[PDB]
Amino acid sequence: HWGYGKHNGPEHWHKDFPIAKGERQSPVDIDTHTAKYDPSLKPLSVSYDQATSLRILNNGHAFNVEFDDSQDKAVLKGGPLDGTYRLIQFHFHWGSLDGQGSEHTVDKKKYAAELHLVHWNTKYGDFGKAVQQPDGLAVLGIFLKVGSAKPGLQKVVDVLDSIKTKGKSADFTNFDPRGLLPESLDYWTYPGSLTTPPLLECVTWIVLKEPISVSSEQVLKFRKLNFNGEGEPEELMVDNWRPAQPLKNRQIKASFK
Ligand SMILES: [Zn+2]
Repeated sequence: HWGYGKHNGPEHWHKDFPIAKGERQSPVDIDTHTAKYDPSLKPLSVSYDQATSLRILNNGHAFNVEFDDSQDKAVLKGGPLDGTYRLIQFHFHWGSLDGQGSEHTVDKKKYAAELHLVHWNTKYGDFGKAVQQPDGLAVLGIFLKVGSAKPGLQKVVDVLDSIKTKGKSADFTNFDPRGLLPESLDYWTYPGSLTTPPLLECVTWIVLKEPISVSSEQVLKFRKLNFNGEGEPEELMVDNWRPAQPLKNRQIKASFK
């Protein structure tokens, strides 16, 4: 029964998930002045042309857009990564107000939301095995700011009414995740964790420098989702973000000067 409330939020997670206080937890603040440019980091290779979206699910903490990950259809490679990482799902974290919502921060700045495109290392055969490995996952993190609408997001926004409450799913085929990517793929990278329980320390984080813009109407629709199931007391799905964790013995690397 973890969540984001006063009684079960991030500050409580360590009681069930002691790794919450571990050595490579996420998110973190990205101090831009202290990140080191690593000229040997390769451009990212985002290969989403053959992506097969399947479904959208309200899981009680976010909504996941799920993909067919039984073949190499939508993959991430390059950058800091060795090998091939398959897209399994994406989801967002967002706030109750435009001035908060992101998990990572940049020089302590919070964005309105943050997109996580979750990928697993094919050498481990499935997602459940991958999360047990220190190089099991690669998560592409993209900040959202409120301004102009993002046309490539609208198909997501419009289905949200069909998955208002926990446990609801809807068919969500033919969605192209390339419509959520900013122009630049410049990034920061560091080793970290899942930002929700079980908080496993299996993620190579790749956080893009350039945010995408979404409209006030689009983010407002995120905030009309519910944490609860249908016929349970309505609790708006807002502020589903974990705050920055200690960096500890990690260095954040930048792909760009
Ligand atoms: Zn996430």
